[PDB]
Amino acid sequence: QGVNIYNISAGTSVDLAAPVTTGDIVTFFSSALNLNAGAGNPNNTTLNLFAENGAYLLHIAFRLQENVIIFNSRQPDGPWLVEQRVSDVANQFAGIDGKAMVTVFDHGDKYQVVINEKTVIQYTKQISGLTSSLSYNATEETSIFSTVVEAVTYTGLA
Amino acid sequence: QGVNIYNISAGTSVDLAAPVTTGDIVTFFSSALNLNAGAGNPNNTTLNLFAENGAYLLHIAFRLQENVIIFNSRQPDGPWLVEQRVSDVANQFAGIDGKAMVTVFDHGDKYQVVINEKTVIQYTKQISGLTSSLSYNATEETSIFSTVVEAVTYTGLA
Repeated sequence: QGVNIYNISAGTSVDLAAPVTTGDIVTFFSSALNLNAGAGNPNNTTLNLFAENGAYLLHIAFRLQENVIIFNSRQPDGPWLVEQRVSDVANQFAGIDGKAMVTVFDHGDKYQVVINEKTVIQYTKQISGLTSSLSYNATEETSIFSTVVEAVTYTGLA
Repeated sequence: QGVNIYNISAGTSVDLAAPVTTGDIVTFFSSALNLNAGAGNPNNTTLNLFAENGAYLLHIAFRLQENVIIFNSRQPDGPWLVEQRVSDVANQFAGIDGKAMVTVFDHGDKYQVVINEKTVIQYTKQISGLTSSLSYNATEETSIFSTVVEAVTYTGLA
């Protein structure tokens, strides 16, 4: 039913005009894909889906030094739960250069992450609720994504 | 469930790797928005959703000379059915410049077109079926969209 667009600059967090609940979609667009980027410490780039209460419903990190994409969750004041790891970054982004896009479907119990056209994980949710906040911080000056990441949310799909 | 990406150059028509049936989504991205474009004859820009049989499930035209966005349908060898018109183009694209995006939801009986974040029409379907082809032709050298239009399809949503 609805389509929202957001310009998320590296380091920001935009509150959603409409929350991404079950059945909904959210895609992150990067007009750059720097996989040569220097040493990140630790997450060269993270993309998060928060709850109204700062709870990390999902944490998507990109670590080039560890050549791995990390997936996790955490209560607002709690500790990082059980990680997850998909190995070999560049190989997930193969297919498209110069740009990239990360799609996160919300299937109620699980978050399906898809990089470009390839599903990278069917991540089972640790924490729960509905996403009301997004974030895109480069935990070390060499984001594998462009200085700005567009974000489109397809909500009201139900 | 699935995410497909397509680079549709002005004048082309890409066959979908997966068809956009009911419940599915398809968004067109233009990295340019030329609303100053010259006289178009007649549709400065059209975006179509076809059936395997060349049937136009939906025709989205942009006419700057007529300052109107047209919506229609036609059998492969049939005539243009009952048109539809949303007036004042520039006003639909307000909100975002330099770029633009046209989203078409498929609600079985109706196609909801959304330009950027604004729903422009809840178009009731004349013809039926499922889309297997897309097209983006500039019916006169001054497309209001960039020379290339990315297209992302969110299918397998069911």
